[PDB]
Amino acid sequence: SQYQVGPLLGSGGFGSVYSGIRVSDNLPVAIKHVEKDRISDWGETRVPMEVVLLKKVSSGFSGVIRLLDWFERPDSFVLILERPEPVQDLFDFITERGALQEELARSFFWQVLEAVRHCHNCGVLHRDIKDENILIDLNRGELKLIDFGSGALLKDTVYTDFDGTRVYSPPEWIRYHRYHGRSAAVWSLGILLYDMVCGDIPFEHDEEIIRGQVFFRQRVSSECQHLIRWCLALRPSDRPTFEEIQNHPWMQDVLLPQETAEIHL
Ligand SMILES: O=c1c(O)c(-c2ccc(O)c(O)c2)oc2cc(O)cc(O)c12
Repeated sequence: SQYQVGPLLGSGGFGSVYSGIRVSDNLPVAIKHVEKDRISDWGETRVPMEVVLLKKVSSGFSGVIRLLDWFERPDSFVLILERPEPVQDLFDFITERGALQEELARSFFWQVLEAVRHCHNCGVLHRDIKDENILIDLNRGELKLIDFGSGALLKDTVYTDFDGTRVYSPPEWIRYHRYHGRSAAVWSLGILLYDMVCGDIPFEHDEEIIRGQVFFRQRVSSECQHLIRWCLALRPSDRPTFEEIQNHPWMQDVLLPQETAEIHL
């Protein structure tokens, strides 16, 4: 009654997400439904961890989707979220346009880095960083992180649980069912960057992940290749920090989001 429901944006392991409008001020929103029995992790009154995590990051402005409100139903939780318009997720974007120019990929990747740092600084680990979980505000050139349904509170001890996307998961998970948050995040960022500049992910099978050998199907600069291979180092301790990523030569002279939209969008 407080929101006007529109068409279904998408569904999957995360639940069902509808387009909507806040009747109060015609604010475009996204309405996400999550069935309770399909929830594995809870936090605190007890709610999905997703709600806990979103609240920890929804303060201030950032490249993270904002949680505006939420409700509890008998068999589900309903999430009212920010909705950019016009919008397109990075997966569909790369699908339509193919591999992105490095200038565009630099801008996008930088914004993802800023958003991930924001989460970590707020005590939140996303655990499912990938193209499908990134929205593009096509007019402003701003990227937003979505779907914290597989995330966790950030800790410095080892994780033994994972329900993110396998082809983005690090070799230490595939092999030992153990990983640490930051180093595992950096791996997925390596997969993401490759996806941006090559138009597809580098590894499909478990053994390809374990081997960690990167082949470039597209013309990619030596500096970008180096950063990717660095992020995808087999030993977690050999992976760069976020600081080392953003101070990498390939990450210099990033375009502002608005410049990015004007030139590329
Ligand atoms: O605006 C959108 C939105 O906020 C989300 C979203 C947010 C948080 C979640 O936890 C989640 O699973 C999805 O999905 C979308 C999917 C689309 O195709 C288009 C959109 O505009 C949105």
